[PDB]
Amino acid sequence: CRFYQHKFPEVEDVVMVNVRSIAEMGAYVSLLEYNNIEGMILLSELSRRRIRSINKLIRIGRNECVVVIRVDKEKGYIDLSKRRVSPEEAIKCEDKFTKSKTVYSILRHVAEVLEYTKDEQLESLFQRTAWVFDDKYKRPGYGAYDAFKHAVSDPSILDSLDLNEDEREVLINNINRRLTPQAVKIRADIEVACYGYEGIDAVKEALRAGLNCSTETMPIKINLIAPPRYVMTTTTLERTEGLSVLNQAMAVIKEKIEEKRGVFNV
Amino acid sequence: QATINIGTIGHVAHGKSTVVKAISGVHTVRFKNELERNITIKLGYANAKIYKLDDPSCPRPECYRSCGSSTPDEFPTDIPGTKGNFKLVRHVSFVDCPGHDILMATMLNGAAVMDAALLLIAGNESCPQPQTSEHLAAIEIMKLKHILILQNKIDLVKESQAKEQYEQILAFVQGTVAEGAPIIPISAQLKYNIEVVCEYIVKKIPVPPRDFTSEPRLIVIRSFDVNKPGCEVDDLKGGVAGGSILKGVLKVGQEIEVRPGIVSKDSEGKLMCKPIFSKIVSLFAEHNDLQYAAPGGLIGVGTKIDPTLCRADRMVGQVLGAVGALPEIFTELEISYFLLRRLLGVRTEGDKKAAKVQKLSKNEVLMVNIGSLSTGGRVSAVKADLGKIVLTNPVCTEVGEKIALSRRVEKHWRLIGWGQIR
RNA sequence: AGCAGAGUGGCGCAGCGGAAGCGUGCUGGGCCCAUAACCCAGAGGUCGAUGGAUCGAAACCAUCCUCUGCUACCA
Repeated sequence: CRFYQHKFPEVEDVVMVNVRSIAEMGAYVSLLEYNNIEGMILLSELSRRRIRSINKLIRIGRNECVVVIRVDKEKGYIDLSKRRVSPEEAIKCEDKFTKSKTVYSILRHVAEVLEYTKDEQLESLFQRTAWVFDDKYKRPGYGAYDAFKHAVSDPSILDSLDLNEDEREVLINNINRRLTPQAVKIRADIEVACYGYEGIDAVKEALRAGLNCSTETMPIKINLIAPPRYVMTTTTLERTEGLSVLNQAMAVIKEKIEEKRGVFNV
Repeated sequence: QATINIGTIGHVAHGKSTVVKAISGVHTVRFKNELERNITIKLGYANAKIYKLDDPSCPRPECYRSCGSSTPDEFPTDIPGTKGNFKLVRHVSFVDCPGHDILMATMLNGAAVMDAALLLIAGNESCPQPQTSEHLAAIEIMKLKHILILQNKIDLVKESQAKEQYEQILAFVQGTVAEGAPIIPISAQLKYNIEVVCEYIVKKIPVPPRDFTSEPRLIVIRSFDVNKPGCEVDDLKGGVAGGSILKGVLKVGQEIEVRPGIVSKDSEGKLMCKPIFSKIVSLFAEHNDLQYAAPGGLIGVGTKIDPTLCRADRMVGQVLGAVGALPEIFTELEISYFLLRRLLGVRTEGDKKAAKVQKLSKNEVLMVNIGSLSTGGRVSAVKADLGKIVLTNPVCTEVGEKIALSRRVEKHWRLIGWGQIR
């Protein structure tokens, strides 16, 4: 099966291969980022140095990113190169690999819920759903994953395209297991100083309403790591707008404690 | 509760833990322990229960027989009487000071607010025994003198060595008499001779006469927090100051002021300091409920301060007066003083030295330990027994009081002299 | 309590969402008249527990434990 919109890689595209044979002209390898077809790596494009013979930096059974130098359009010879390549391209391809893995892992369960003897089953799912997601956005490395992540959290993709009666379960499971929890490492910097005596009760009031628009209690997470430090993970679910909740909450707490003979920053 | 504060002061090397466990059956501890290869140089805390069974012996918790420990190979024995329900006489409190000669300033602070002491004298080291005498002399000056000496070892120590030592001590102490109550040589290595000590310590040792019907003054020496996180049970009924009362009586619900004060905004002048006010929540000792704090006793005064201020050792000697009383807020103060006729703190058999302490001289910075506070000040006028000192942070003069004066002899402070504020 | 690492497959670092990867060391072979250098070949193997997706989890993501590191620290 393919793993990309076309079954034909483009010329000068970043790809992935899996080393499986070593030729007298280089190394014959299968592609695993488009359709699985033969591509020849050349032993004159391995590096621009002294090759006193390696099967311990380039070896069989390893996925390796490489760049398609040429393609013979109707003969299907995908010439490959590592002569001009960078680590950055590898990162970009790794991203596409990981996204393809998660989408295909959801869409493999679907294919095992069906009984088939036609290779084209996965292709049928791909053409209708994948393309309209990916053609618009796939240059940063995106695929169907953005659409799927949006779909579980706000239905609008399962109302525009077909919904299978077993896709949904697996879709929910892989998104909610792997990307819930899902994550921040925000901290509220809070220190307490009191030389009065009513500071103890003052802090409690300040914590419970460190932001307005609450019933009387906020849904913040207070944490005591040490006695003066009150760490507040604010707007906790995933946090995408609780930066202002975090920042301004620190000002409240610092003012309330300052009245009870504290001295704090303005 | 605490009724008498007995101190376990001594000096470098002779075992604190071995002797204290022989007499009381109590071991002292301070967090971040560490249990040493010498004596307890930690600021240990401990209370203890003093019982009678109407025997010449004093019960432990195990009041029929009591097996001590200092080695597991042997089985040490102590006598706790023969049983028929053991009667609580009172709850006593101890003050484990950090040992060694160098810790003199802290020993002074603690001494100045503890009623009595148990001077752990050695025998396996130096014959004139410098520090024992040093301690005794300071004690007789402050106003106390009912001390009961315990000679830690006599088993390892040969009787010739111990005899030469007894001569040299009795000849050095020709000017200091503060050991006119008995001197009990004991074993602590074998944990024996305990029984005559048990009759003695309830008889010879009350609180040496003190004035507790005057005005409440509390001196905090040890810091305690409190309690259990949280978070939100938290915020606390709060932070506990381990202090002893040396004058007056603190009752529950009193407001108390910590009197060195905090200085008014900006330091460009030198006047004035304003005391900080906290109400007493509770008067807690041992694991037994109370609502009182018997004076001449070490009491946990819970005040509404936060854990952070007592997280470790942070208070070593602050003077607290209650309430609406006015100590004078001098910035320049007239000290009377006198010096020791020996330089005592470090001594060798090379005879270096016992020469009289060198006088004070103007434009020199000197440590005035006033109360249990230790503030620094420079001498502006210098007459022999009347110097005028200008202090860095203002000084509350409670009463005519006492002071302790120390000198950096050659690399650390050593006690040189005393005097009185005027 | 908060944070970090590990619970090896010889060592050390632990690679990533398709399994010891790399360097080193050990063991064996080759090269040369011989040794170094140099080139190959090794080696029983869910990698602490409780869970979930999984074709699989030291490594995809949680809940825990233990041993230690940092912050600290109730004691």
